[PDB]
Amino acid sequence: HIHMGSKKKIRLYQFLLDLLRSGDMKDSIWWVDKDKGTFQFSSKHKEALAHRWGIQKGNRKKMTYQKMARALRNYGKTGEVKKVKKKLTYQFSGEVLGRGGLAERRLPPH
Repeated sequence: HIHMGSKKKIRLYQFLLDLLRSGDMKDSIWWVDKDKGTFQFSSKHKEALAHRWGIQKGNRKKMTYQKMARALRNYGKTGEVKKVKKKLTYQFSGEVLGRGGLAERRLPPH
């Protein structure tokens, strides 16, 4: 939405870290712990956050909490975003906390 001067690529882990730092109010995702880098997802707003991204992507395809969770969990083996024993809590690695932006790299479908 809204025509842009240049094209950009983002993907799921980038969006949730960017969400807080965007200048929008941190209602859907908030910080647990500034040094640990645990972030807490708000229980009420899980569908709304996923729906906003889904309608940002387009009319045709839905995106929902499960669909996001299956994709989000899959980062854990690489270790960029790590799960906690509380499902709605993840913590983020040094590289993702340190640097934010855009990149293009190939990946298989989920």
